[PDB]
Amino acid sequence: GEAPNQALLRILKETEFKKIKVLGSGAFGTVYKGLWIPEGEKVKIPVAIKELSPKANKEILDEAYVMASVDNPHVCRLLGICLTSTVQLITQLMPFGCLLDYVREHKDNIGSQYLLNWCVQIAKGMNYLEDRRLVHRDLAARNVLVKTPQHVKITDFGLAKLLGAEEKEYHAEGGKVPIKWMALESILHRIYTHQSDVWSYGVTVWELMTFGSKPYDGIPASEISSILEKGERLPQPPICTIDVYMIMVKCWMIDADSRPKFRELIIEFSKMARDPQRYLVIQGDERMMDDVVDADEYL
Ligand SMILES: Cc1cc2cc(n1)-c1cnn(C)c1OCCC[C@@H](C)CN1/C(=N/C2=O)Nc2ccc(CN3CCN(C)CC3)cc21
Ligand SMILES: [Cl-]
Repeated sequence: GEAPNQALLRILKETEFKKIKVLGSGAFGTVYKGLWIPEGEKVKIPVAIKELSPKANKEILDEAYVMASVDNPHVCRLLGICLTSTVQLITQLMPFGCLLDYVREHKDNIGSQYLLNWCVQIAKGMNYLEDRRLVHRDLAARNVLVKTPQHVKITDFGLAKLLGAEEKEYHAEGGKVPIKWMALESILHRIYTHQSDVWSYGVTVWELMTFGSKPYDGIPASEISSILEKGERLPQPPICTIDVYMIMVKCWMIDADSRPKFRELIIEFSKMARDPQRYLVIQGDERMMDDVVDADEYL
């Protein structure tokens, strides 16, 4: 049926690391900044170190499995794991943080060119996950990280599921789920596909085009299903021409097969990125150590 996953899982010694400071803490757990210094290789690699009990070790290992199986410039790659008391996920340090916080903080300095390139890059990442038969199930602006303002990558595979065999849906059970980003069929029937990731892509783009507004702000999660059933959608962001908003609305069709595919999202946003100010109208757009090696260059 499917192909052998010959990915390599790299077990990193704790002595090869230097935790430097806490970057973030919350529901996921704790993320740290640090430096990885492999073996006697004269190299220092900036890394993010993530900790989430046997349940915690199981779930972080499921995440390590997925991240070790992806290799794409717009997906965060696993560097390895450290087998301490609690299992640590070691990944590439993304120095500018999550894109949600980035657009909120740099609102008045984000031009149409960046907004549309980010849409292209996120869609490339998602189309790659689709190539690997991976449904993310948690695409959102908080889960896109900023390597540089010109280069973003999808992260957080804690909900990601590998469609096997010839299966097309992933039928989930209970568990906390981000209601305001999920397709209507996911809310109602807990069915997840690449096309339900497309819906979340549309909410993510809306997050970017509003400079980090909260979807359905004020509405609790339990009415989302009924609001969506009435035909109500997120509103048109002020900077968005009808060309861009129409793309988002198509991501929110009831019929999942009517939504655009990620490879078509790449094409459309890529055409719009060639003439950004024809598609987004933003005020003032036109005026907007020695041995360190980035993980993307340590192969
Ligand atoms: C490959 C990779 C890299 C990284 C994380 C993950 N994966 C990952 C995977 N699953 N999950 C849940 C993950 O964590 C995401 C949640 C926290 C994150 C924003 C922290 N964070 C960070 N994360 C990673 O590098 N880099 C950061 C650089 C700077 C700052 C300072 N703030 C910036 C914005 N404002 C608020 C000022 C303060 C915070 C940073
Ligand atoms: Cl939510």
